[PDB]
Amino acid sequence: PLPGSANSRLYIPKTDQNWVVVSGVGPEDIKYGPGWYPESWTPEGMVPAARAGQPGNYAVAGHRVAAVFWDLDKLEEGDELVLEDAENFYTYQVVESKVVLPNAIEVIAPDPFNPESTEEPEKAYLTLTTCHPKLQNSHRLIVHAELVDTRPKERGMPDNIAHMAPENLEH
Amino acid sequence: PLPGSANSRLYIPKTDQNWVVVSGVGPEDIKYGPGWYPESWTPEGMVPAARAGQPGNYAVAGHRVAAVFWDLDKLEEGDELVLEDAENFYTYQVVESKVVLPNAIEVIAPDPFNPESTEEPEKAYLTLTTCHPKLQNSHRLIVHAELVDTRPKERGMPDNIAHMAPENLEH
Ligand SMILES: [Cl-]
Ligand SMILES: [Cl-]
Ligand code: NA
Ligand code: NA
Ligand code: NA
Repeated sequence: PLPGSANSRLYIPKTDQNWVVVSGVGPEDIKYGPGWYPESWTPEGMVPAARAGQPGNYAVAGHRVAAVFWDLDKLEEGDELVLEDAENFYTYQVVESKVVLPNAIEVIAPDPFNPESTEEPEKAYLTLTTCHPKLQNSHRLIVHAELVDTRPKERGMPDNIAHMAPENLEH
Repeated sequence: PLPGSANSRLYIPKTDQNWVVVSGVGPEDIKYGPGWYPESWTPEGMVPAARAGQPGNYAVAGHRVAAVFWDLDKLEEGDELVLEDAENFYTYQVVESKVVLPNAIEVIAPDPFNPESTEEPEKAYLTLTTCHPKLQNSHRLIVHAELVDTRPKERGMPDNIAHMAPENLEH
């Protein structure tokens, strides 16, 4: 440790894109690609967010730009998103695409479908957020997806993303 | 919001260096510069870390490399570090430089001088962490500094860092 943190990768077969997901959603964090919201919203205050694959809501912000989330509007219910940590590929399936106002901070609650809850989450979600409409920032386009598969990396890379090679996740 | 986070800048007059500090201390977070540990260690588990200037321990990891923390060993008690958020320049003064083992996670506790505490911190620290010795990772070089001044940015940039211009913190 010091530091002991890992990063994740995100793959989207539908748009044929993938990124390393950095931590944080500040301007410098997401300048070049998507970032993970380190905290989830609850009525009682902000709490540490789910790590990749874990119960809660792993939420990712990315700019509405060519190399990042321009095409998030193309995702439909059923579509697969894969989140990779050091150990596993986690396959999530899109359950909802919606448009919200920028103050709908509910969408990054541990359970975005029960944001007023104060109990521990039991379901693992992935949430993608970007600016909406295209060439505006009046709103946010939100994609929520639910964990459907956990594949240990020992078993190799899922076929749907096997062509998505790195150039170069843990220290 | 969505996202509503900000980033910070870190200035070190002694070595004449400055960076935008990103969120997170994963390999992708700190590939090109220093990053903020999003969570502080406590005996009862990880808790959200201090934001810039705030009670707790704002801790920053940086590689022991030329453009980042190579020269952290040159810092001495009394030396100034400035942390900038959207509103203020926060001047911390180095109180301790030490070498620890890699698993000394205590150094990122909200009060690194009383890591077993389970109380709310009252003092604002800044901690820098890097690999030690040079060209090794057997140890970590730790600099802890304590908040001595909060200057609203409306008053202009302190003389000691006024020459340290950006090329280009909030969304
Ligand atoms: Cl549009
Ligand atoms: Cl050395
Ligand atoms: Na990224
Ligand atoms: Na980051
Ligand atoms: Na940085």
